[PDB]
Formats: sequence, C-alpha cells, structure tokens
Amino acid sequence: PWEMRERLGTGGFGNVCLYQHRELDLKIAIKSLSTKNRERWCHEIQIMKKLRKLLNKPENCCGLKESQILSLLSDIGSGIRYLHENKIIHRDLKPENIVLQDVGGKIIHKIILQYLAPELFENKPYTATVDYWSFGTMVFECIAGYRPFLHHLQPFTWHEKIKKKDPKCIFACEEMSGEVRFSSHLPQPNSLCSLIVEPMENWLQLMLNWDPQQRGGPVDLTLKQPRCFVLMDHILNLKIVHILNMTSAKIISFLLPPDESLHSLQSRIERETGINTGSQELLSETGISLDPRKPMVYLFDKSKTVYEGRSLSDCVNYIVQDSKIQLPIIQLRKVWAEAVHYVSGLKEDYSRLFQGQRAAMLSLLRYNANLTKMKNTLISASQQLKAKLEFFHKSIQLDLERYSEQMTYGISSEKMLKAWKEMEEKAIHYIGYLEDQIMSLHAEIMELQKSPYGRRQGDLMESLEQRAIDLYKQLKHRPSDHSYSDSTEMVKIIVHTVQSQDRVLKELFGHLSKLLGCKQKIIDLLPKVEVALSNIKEADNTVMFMQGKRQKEIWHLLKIACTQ
Amino acid sequence: PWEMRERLGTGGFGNVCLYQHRELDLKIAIKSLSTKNRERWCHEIQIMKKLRKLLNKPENCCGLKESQILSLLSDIGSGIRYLHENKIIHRDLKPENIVLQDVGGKIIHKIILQYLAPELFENKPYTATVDYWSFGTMVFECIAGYRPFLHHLQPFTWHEKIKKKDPKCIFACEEMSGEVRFSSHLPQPNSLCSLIVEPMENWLQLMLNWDPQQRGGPVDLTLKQPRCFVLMDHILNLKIVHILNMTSAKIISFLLPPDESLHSLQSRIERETGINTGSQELLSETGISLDPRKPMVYLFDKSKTVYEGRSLSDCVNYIVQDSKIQLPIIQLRKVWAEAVHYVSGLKEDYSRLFQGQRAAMLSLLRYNANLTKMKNTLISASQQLKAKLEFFHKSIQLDLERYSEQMTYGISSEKMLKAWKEMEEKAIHYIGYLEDQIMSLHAEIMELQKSPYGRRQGDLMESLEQRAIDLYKQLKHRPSDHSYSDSTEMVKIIVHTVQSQDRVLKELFGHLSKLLGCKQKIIDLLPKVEVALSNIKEADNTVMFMQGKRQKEIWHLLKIACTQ
Repeated sequence: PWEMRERLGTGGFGNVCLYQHRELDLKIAIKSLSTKNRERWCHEIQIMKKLRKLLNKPENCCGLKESQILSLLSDIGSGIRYLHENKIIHRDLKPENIVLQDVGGKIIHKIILQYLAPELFENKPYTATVDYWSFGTMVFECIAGYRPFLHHLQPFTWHEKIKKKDPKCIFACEEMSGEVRFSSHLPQPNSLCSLIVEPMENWLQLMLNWDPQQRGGPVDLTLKQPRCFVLMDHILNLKIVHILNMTSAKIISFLLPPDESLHSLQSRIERETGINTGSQELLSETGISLDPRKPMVYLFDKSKTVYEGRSLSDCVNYIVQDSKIQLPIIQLRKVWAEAVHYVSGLKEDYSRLFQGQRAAMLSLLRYNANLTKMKNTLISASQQLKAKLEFFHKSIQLDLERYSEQMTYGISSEKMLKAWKEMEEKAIHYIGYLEDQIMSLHAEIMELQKSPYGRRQGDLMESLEQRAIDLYKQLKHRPSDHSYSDSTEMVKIIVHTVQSQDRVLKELFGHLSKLLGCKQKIIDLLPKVEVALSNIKEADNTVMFMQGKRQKEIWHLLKIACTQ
Repeated sequence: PWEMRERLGTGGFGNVCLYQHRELDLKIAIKSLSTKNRERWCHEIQIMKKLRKLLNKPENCCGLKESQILSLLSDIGSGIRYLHENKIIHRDLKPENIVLQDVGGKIIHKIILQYLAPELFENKPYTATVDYWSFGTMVFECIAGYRPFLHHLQPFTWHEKIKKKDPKCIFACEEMSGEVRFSSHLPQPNSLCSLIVEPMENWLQLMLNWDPQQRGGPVDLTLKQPRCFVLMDHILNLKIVHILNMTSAKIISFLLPPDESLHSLQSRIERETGINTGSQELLSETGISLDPRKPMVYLFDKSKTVYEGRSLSDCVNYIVQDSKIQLPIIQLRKVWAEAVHYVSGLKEDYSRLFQGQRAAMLSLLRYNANLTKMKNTLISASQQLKAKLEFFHKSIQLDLERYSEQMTYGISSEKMLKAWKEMEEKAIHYIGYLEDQIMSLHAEIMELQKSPYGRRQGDLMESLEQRAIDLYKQLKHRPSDHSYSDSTEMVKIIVHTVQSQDRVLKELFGHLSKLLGCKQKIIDLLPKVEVALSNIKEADNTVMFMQGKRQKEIWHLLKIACTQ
C-alpha cells in the first residue's frame, strides 16, 4: 500500500515523486528514450548503490547562522571529499540538491546557472574545480544568501566578466553606477567570527580562482588533500567558546589551545576584558562555575554591583532620519534585509540576556538550597548542644552533691570543686539571629521570584520583527513594482525595539543587581554559619572531654578507695 | 466665610438652604408675613432649642433590609416617644422629614398626603394617633415601599374608603378588577422573619385602626406607654441569631432566651435541623466555634462530607415561560420589582456562602498553624531525645567498662549488668512519617489556596442585576407609556443567574468538601502527634530515671566502698 503523495521534484525522465506506505508510513521517493541516458540511469543505480527552501525563507535574507553553515560545509564537504575519492565530479552543487534530514534534531545535508563554472560553462573537459567553485559559491550563497560576484547579472557576461578580473577578489559588489568594487573580503552584516572568517577568506580565494587548473589548492600528500580540504579541516578544528560579558553586552570568542587550563584562560579574560580573575564569575547555561583545574559563558564581575552596559548601514540610519529616501526595489530589499538582520540580532541579544538572568537565578537557588541545609544542620547541632549543656549541668550538680559528702569524708583536693565550676562556666557560655537573616533573605529571594519580567515585550518586539519581515515579504512577492515608498513604519518598529530594549534591559539590570546583592549576602552568611558550627561541635567535644574527665576521676579515685 | 451651597429644601417662609464654612467645612442648614406664623417660627426656635431619597432608589423597590427598618423604628420611635412626652404631636411623619446621619457608619434617623390621618384630614381637633397612624404608615412604606392600603388612590376616596372598612385589615391589595383584598397580613416578598412579623402585625393592627380614639394601644401605666410602644419594646428585645445551615442552604433564626446555654441551643439545632450535636460545627464570621459553656452562624455537619443542598410570584414564572405576557405598566413595575427582589436575594445568598467558604478557610489555617507549631515541637523533642539516647548509651558503656573492673574486684551483683542492659534495650526502642503526612497535607492545603474561585461570575450576575434594575429604572423614568412589551431579556438574566449560581455553588461545594476532608485529616493527625509526644517526654524522663538510678548506685556503692 505505497500511496503516492505529491512529488518531490522533477527528474531527468519525469517527476521525482514522493510516495508513502499507508501502514508503515515510509516516505520513499522515486526518480522518474536514449539508452545512453537510460544507461547512465543504470550508472546512477550502480554508483548510488555502490535547503534552498531555507535560503528562500526571507528570515535568513542576509544569510544563515554561522555554525549551521559550518555543519553544512562539514557534511557536504565530506560528501565531495567522498566523491572526488570515487572519481565523481558532481558538477551540480546547489541547495536544490540538498534535502535535509532532521535525525536527532540535527540537520544532515546530503546530495541528490549560478553554479556553472567557466570550465564547464565554456569547455567540455573539466576537473574537480567545477565542484570546488560551485561548492564555495553555494557556501557563500548560504553566508550572504545571494550571488558572490555580480548578483542579478546575466550568466554570459558574468562568466566573461569574472574571467577577466582578479581571482583573489572573492566578492564583487556592483554599485548603482555600475562601477563594481571587486573585493577579496566578505560583506559585514553577518553572524561570523573573524577568527574563522580569514581562513575561510583564504579558502574562498582558493575557491574563486577563475582559472580551473589553478582553482583549488595544491594537493598536500601527507594528508592527501588540496589546501582547500586542509583549510576546511582547520575550520573543523577551530575550537572556541563564546563568552558574553554581561557587564559590557559584548560577546567574545576565545580560541582554546588544546591544553590550556581554564585558569590561564581566566588570565586571558583579565587581559581581554580587564576584569580581575578572582572576581570573574563564569556562569554556564545552568549557571555552573566550572572547576578551573578543568580546561555561552556569562561573565560576571563579583566585585561590581550596578551594571551600566548600532546600525552599521548608514542608509538605514538615513531612513531613521528620513524614511522618504526614494530607493529602488533593489535597495529597498537590501536595506530592509539589513534592518531585519539588525532587529533579529537585537532579539538574540536580549534572548541570551534572559538566559544569563536565568543562570543567575538558578545559581542563586543552588546557594539557597545549600544555605537551608546548613541551616537545619545548625538547628540539629544547636538542639543537641543545648541538651548537652542541660544534662552535663545536672551531672555536675549531682557530682557536686556526692563530692560534698566525699568532703565529709574529707578525701579529695578541692580542685575538683573549682574544676567542675570552671567546667560549668564553660557550659554557661554558649544563634537564631543569623537564622533570622536567613529566613528574611529567603523572603527577599521569594520576592525576587515574584518580581515581574519583560519577556512579553520581547514577544511584542518579536511580532514587530514579524511585521517588518512581512513588509520585506511584500517586497518579495512583487520586486517588479520598482516602488520608492518610505519606510516610516519600519523606523516605528525600529524605535519601539530601541525603547522596549531599554526598558527590559534596565529592568533586568535592576533585578540582576538585586540578585547580585542577595547572592553577596549569602556568601557573607556562609563563613559565620560554618565557624559557629565548628564552635558548636567543639563545644560538644569538650562536653565529652570534661564528661569522661569527671567520670575519669570518678573511677580512678574510686579505685583509690579500692586501694586501701 | 459661610459659603452658600445648594439648598436642602423648601421652608415655610422660603427655601431650606444648605451652606458651608470655607475654612472649617461645617455643613449647617438654615430654615428660611403673619406674626402668628413668625410667632410659631419663634415657637419653633424655642421648642427646638428647649430617607425618601433611599426609598425612591429603585434597588429597594420591594422595601429595605429588615433590621435597618428596626433601627429606624427605634430611632424615630424614641423620637415620637420624646415628643409625646413633650405634648408635641408632629402630624408630619414622612421620610422627607428624615435626613440621615452617618455617624460611626451607623445611620441615625432624626426629624425636621399619604400620611394625613382622617382625624387630621377631616377634623381640626386631633390626637397622638395622627403620628401613630402616619408613623406605622411610614414604617410600612419602608417595609413594602409603597402605600399600605390602596396605593395610587386619590386621597379623598382613600380616607372615606378606609374609613368604612375593617381597621384590623392592615393591607389593602387592589386587584386589576378593582376588587380589593382587605388583608390583616403583610405581603410576602420581604426580608422579614415571621417571629418579628406577627408582633409587628398586631402592632400595625393597633396603628391602622381607623378610629383615632381607638387608634393606638391602651396606655399601660406601669411602663407608662400605650400598647404600641410596649410592642415596639418587645421588638427591641427580640434577640435572635441567624444560622445558615450550609448543608441545606436555609437560614433559620433561633430565638434566644436570656439564660439558655449554647449547648441547649445545640439541642434546639438537633431538633430543628436534625443534625447531631457533636457533629454540629458552628462557624462564625471568623469561623470560631464558640465555647458552648458561653450562651450569621455557619452550621457544618462534621460527619458528612459531600454536600448536595424559587420565584414565589407565578406571574414572573409565566414570564420565564412566556415573557410576552402583555402586562400594564403597573404590573410591569410590580413583577419587575419582584424579579429584582429575587435575583438580589440570590446575590446575598451566594455572598454569605462565600463567607462560609472563607470561615472554613481561616479555620483551616488555624488548624494548620497549630499543627505546624506542634510539629516543630516534636522536632525539638525528637532531636533532644535522640541525643539523650546517644549520651546515655555512652555513659552506659563507660560504666560497663568501669563496672567490669569492679568485677575484677568482684564486689557487686551482676544484676547491674543485666540492669544496664535492659536500660540500654529501652534506649534502643525509640517519627518523621507523620511529618511527611504533615508537609504533604500542607501542600494539599496550598493547592486548596491556589484553586480558583467563581466570585467574578457573581460580579457578572451582579451586573445582570444591574441591567435588570436599569430596565426597571426605564419603567420608572416613564411609567406613562403603558407599554405591554415582553421581559425576555429579564428571563435571560434570570436563567444565567440560575446556571451561574449552579456553577459557583457546585465549585465551592467541591472546594468545600475538600476543605472538609483535609480538616478531617488534620483532626486525625493531632492525637498521634500528641501521644507520640507523650512517649517522647516519658522516654526522656525514664532516661533521667535510669540516669540518676545508675549514678545513684554509683554513689551508694561508692559509699559502701567508703564504709570499710
């Protein structure tokens, strides 16, 4: 019962049809007359047996998340490694050929005119640099989202035009005048760490080499790779950790050497941020300060309390000044894509600030749980302590009685009297006060639990972003209007995002500093708790000392009476 | 600076003007040419020196609250007692003459053609029965709200018509046919307890006696009053207490003899309700069960758990069946006033049911507070108890040691061994389990705190009552339409009041029974708590017994060693 659903796509002989078993629900596709191409169909059988939907989503109009593209380059990079092992030059590297797999929640990227390399465009013989070229071209059309050099240019003049320029220049930005800034550098509104960008820049300079026989790296034979694959292995080895300094609203990647301690990294924090090491509080996504003898992280400054804390496109700054800049539809789509990139970045910003708030919160709850357990421990030792003073007092007074009849026998030195008196004076000298500070501070903690949050306003700004991208979608349904209308409602969304960001930021900075002061009070409460606990237990053990010491002279002087 | 505000009313010479000091804000009125009436103005000076706003409020269209009218009859009754002391026949007893005073929150009623008695209507000589007649007439026009006999009748035919009827008949209901049911009984849709009504019925039979020289009671000289004032003193002495049986949704007044115990009243509860005495739970407005050795009360049945639990006007029942009963404006105002009386009564019903809910709630909180204090007491005695087993165990084993060297002297009976062994076996044999039931049941109590309430729906039905009385107000702005429209929206308000009353009633019956089961569990938890507490303290005192008993043989056998 393999019921036909709607098709996947179009084959070379027909339509790539998606069908499904009715009982088992096994979504299996089918690929649907020259015996050369049906023979190559059997070649497709023997060799196979032996994403652009996401890119066309207007939310990712400036491109994707960086590390997701890194997983893409790992997957499809290992695939094209695998095919150039197998003497297979795919020639067709496009996100149309990349239908995802959501196994384990992780997207796996497999393979089934903008990618037509000039050695396949003009010549019938070719090499692996078609897939090198269309690979890196596909990668940058995931990074920026559009064509790496001369987007919206006719392919004929596109191949000849780049066939006559500098191959190191990996980005051609064509202006409104037609004068093109042929650049070897990537565009700025991206989600990318430059530490990864520059080896990827050199890698694209290997990829966008127009001459095929110099395109690709020279094959380094110890690792059996061109320099392209070696640089891709460097990118798979660039192990960094992002740290948001919550006291500066800045996210910094720190490169991790494979052997550096966390403490030497703390020295790097003190160099790169200026915050002193012992006051560097590193909170995890569950707010856990790692053991520094081990090798987003939320930097807090343990000494400071009150924490103080822009569109790089100046054309959108012109729109915020005057939305009536009469842009063509290309610049309208461009600058609106920039604005969506901007406010989206704002959303992720206060999103992770919410997360740092929660890390502070749960860490605070850990300290409270510790403090309550220590508290009830002090309760136990307190009660038993006062009972020990109690019975020890009674044993003192009865032994004073019976010792007094021993002094009616007149048979002992009176140092037992003053001895047991000084014992009893020790029993005098020994609470709930700091416990009242505990329950009161706890009440303040519950108040910090009940204090309001502004995440609904982040949902409002989120829906504002939804409106702005709905507008950009209205530039995507008709880019054929060539309108020149303003973007005043865009600036409306912009300044409400500004002000609401200020409100939520200052609220959770105040909440933040309250958690900081209360946590600080907890750290103040702990050593007095523990020292007083030690005084309790030492007092107990002295009660046992003068206990068995008094009973000690009881049996010894007893046996002196047994002597003669 | 006594600034003139708007007037109070109209004087005999002008307008009774209300004015006010600007600094001190002292609202003082002024009363504003025959020298006989200016001479009687000076008589008004010498004698004075020596409410209908509420009745015209359409909310009280069927009349007022009973006890408020009782306070009215006490105030104005003592005033007319005071004037008939002073040879003053006021002749003018109307709520126009009753401007209230809100001192202490309590309304004080003072004195400044429907009340024209036939001895003042027809004759120039008169007596105190003008004020007796207009007094009781004013009282019943506070009770029902309108004229006691033949309302909307022209005064000329009104005086002659009642001048020819039975004076014991204290209510003339004129029908639509003109045939009048001259009744000696009050109308039914009132807020009145019949225990007070029948002496007030006989009192009105004294008041509505048409012949003045038989109007009023015969003057009983030991108390120096007519029988009218004596009956009013009986009404001021009728001391009852309302009990709502929450298990039957019935409010019963119980007459209190001046010396009856509360327990004999509990026997009256068992007779008048059928609920057994020891299971009669009487909850106050703070839910306090009174000490029964003392002399609204919320009856609960301590044994039962799930508590199961109409328009007397049949014309409004006809409207609920068919609102298109085409009534004249008189019957429209009548029956709508009845409906407002009905739903208003519903509002007060579930209002006091909310109150019984709260009494159950706060009583429950009292039991929890008691239980937690007993709990932490058991914690204290538990810790000190286990410490006492602890040190007593150590004192046992060291005395076993030193007793064993006494048996190397061979000088004691071995019954000290087995003695201290059986002591130690007693120390073995002695918690948090019922405490876990306490904290768990407490969690259930917090859940009963967080369970939802339906008082907002009572506010909805309240606003439904506001709409229905807004409609009746639209019969009061124009009773001159003589419409015959339906009351379908009235029945809408009626059935939504029905169903919402069912929902809130069943919700708080379920909440109710949950409080009943949880409170029941608390009463189950208490005796095991206290008995176990007694076992703790007895165990302690035995620890002291074998403590000073072991030390007792220590000093005695010690002095046996001192002997020879």
